Amino acid sequence: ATHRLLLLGAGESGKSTIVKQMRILHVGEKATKVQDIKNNLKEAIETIVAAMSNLVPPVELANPENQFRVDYILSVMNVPDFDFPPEFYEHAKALWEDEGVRACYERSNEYQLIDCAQYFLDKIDVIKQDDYVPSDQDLLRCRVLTSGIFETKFQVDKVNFHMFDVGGQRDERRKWIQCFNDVTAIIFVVASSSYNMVIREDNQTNRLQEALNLFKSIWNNRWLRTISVILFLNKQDLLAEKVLAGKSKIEDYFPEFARYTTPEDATPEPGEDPRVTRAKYFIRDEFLRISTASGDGRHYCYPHFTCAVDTENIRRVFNDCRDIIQRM
Amino acid sequence: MMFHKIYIQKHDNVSILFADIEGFTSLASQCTAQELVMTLNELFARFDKLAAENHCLRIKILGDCYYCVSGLPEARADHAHCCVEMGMDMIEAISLVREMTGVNVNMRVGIHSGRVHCGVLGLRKWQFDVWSNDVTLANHMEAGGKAGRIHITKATLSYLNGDYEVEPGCGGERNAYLKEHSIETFLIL
Amino acid sequence: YHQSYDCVCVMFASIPDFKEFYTESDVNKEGLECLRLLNEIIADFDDLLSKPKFSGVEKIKTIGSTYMAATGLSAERQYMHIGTMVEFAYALVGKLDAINKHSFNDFKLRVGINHGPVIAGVIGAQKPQYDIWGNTVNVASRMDSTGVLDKIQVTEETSLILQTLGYTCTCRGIINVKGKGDLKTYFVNT
Ligand SMILES: Nc1nc2c(ncn2[C@@H]2O[C@H](COP(=O)(O)OP(=O)(O)OP(O)(O)=S)[C@@H](O)[C@H]2O)c(=O)[nH]1
Ligand SMILES: C=C[C@@]1(C)CC(=O)[C@]2(O)[C@@]3(C)[C@@H](O)CCC(C)(C)[C@@H]3[C@H](O)[C@H](OC(C)=O)[C@@]2(C)O1
Ligand SMILES: [Cl-]
Ligand SMILES: [Cl-]
Ligand SMILES: [Mg+2]
Ligand SMILES: [Mg+2]
Ligand SMILES: [Mg+2]
Repeated sequence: ATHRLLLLGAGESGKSTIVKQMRILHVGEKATKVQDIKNNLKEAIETIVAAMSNLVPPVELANPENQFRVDYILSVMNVPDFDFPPEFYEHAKALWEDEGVRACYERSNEYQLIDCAQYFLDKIDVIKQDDYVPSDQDLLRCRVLTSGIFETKFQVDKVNFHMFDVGGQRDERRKWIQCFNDVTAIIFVVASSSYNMVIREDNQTNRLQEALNLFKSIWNNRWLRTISVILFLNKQDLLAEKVLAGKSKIEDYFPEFARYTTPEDATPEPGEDPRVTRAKYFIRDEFLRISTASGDGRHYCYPHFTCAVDTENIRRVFNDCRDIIQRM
Repeated sequence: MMFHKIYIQKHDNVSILFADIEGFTSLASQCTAQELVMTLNELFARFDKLAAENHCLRIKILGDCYYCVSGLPEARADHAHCCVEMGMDMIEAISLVREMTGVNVNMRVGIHSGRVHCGVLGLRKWQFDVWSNDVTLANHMEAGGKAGRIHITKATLSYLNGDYEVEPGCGGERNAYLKEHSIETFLIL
Repeated sequence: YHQSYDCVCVMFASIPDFKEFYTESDVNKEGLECLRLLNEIIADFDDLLSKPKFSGVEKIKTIGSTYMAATGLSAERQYMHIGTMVEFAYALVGKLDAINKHSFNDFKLRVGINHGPVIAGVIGAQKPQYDIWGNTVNVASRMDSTGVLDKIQVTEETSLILQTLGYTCTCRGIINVKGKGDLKTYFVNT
């Protein structure tokens, strides 16, 4: 038996991260990813710094000295093959400890910043070492853009799985079609936490809305009429964090939230704040409303609360997926 | 059925030949629509005869473009030879019609070998056809060929087992596609 | 056998971006998945021929990802078919837009239309494939090959007949068309 799984979703939703877990779970080497981790680091610090003056209102530095460090980062920003001298890390580290820069970090939904920003900036002293060895979590956080289609083959209890990873940005979606025919099932990934952000493509369209519209076009697609969709409501850790933080209200982006009350059949985790329960289930339902409205019997939608960088959770949810695929 | 049924199948180790008349739009402007068709029916009927003999399978006729494939429907290791032979008979056929009709008809022949997908597309007016980069390339060989000669690729040369005397084709200098794709071409003697 | 014609409207509708969409990889079965999408597109265009308002439209063939058709082969009530061809062009655009919505693509059509004398029949010696020939057919093709995305380019003669039917045209200017020379062409207004 051979199952062909197609990963779909908007850009930065977590599709590539899911594939990375499959290798970790079911499959000179990882030294090539060091450079990629270092790029994410340079990308994160330069984006926060360059964003300070453009915000409205503009965020100011807490330390005058750091202005020179700001000048340093912006001057090396466009450098092609950067050598990463030890000065760079000292500058990056200094800037990341400046409270002004952190205030600008808290407002990152107002601009375009990668997800692994805080994770790496907090590990500068680790990444800078010559004898640095990327941990498993480091490889899971590393962000590199997907262009083209990529097949990852693996086995779970002698059962074969062919997983296809695709680019999720607008211009990349035109290739998806090349994987529609003879697909066992689709796994749709959504950045549940990106409700207060806009997509890169135009800098205006809300990320969640884009995911919602993308789901509607997949669910109601003419060529996937009988194809089921396993829905990964990803980035649950970041959702919970934002919800509890109380600074960016969900109902200021999706007004309908103000009417929403947690369902009866809801199954929260142990000790989970009812506020987080409410938010995660609301997002879930916005997707179910679309799947509920059509198909009927031809195909079904199976949602799951996930966190792609958490290997435990992925083992758990993918095993749930195996039960869904085999039963029917 | 999500997608309509596709009547297409892949075939490796095949040779594609393209023949095209020079200045067809120019030629059609001068002579009658009636006589053009007679000169073309005379030419293509003969081509279709030569094709069955040389074991080539004619695909379509696009006004002045004539193309066939050797190695279909069943595999044949004699393929590259067939297409080369087919072009030989073609060029000679055009010469007889040039004199018999007194019309200025000239063609360029292009040959390439590789894999092709063949079959039909659509629901109505089915016509057997071939598609692939190799077919695309074969088409450009005709465009980058020379009047009254057979322009072949390195790939086609490797299937010919050295049975034909060739000379440097320099296809890269007459067609942008052949150059940008670093294709080595040869003209058959 | 063959029959001569006096007023047939020929149309070439290309999809110039398809060639770039086409690729060969182990993931796409060496271009088979791309040919599958082209099959859906061509099929969607074929289903239009079943519309009553298009009973006069005769599909001649497909050249790659290009669609070729004609009207008046079943023969200004005498020039009506020319307007039917243009309507058929707009319909193809509607079908191609539908395809774009579902395949997350942005294919645009480039149409060329002309009319005049043609010769209908079958040539060759292997299979009975109906086709049309003539200078008229050549110019229609040039109208496509020298056209613009999302536009219907027509010859001067065609723009005139189209004007008496209610269509309005914009002069593209005088362009040197290979084999013909300086031809004044037009774009049908939407
Ligand atoms: N905190 C957190 N980060 C996550 C989670 N899932 C993915 N990420 C991070 O988000 C980033 C983007 O994920 P990625 O998998 O690269 O996106 P993608 O869907 O493949 O993106 P693309 O190729 O369409 S442009 C990565 O840095 C990844 O580590 C999650 O559940 N929690
Ligand atoms: C369908 C895609 C693709 C790439 C496949 C292919 O091999 C072709 O169909 C050939 C070469 C091929 O089918 C042989 C006939 C002809 C008419 C020469 C084609 C066109 O040049 C196509 O391009 C156009 C412009 O339609 C092209 C190149 O398109
Ligand atoms: Cl998303
Ligand atoms: Cl684990
Ligand atoms: Mg990716
Ligand atoms: Mg020619
Ligand atoms: Mg030609």
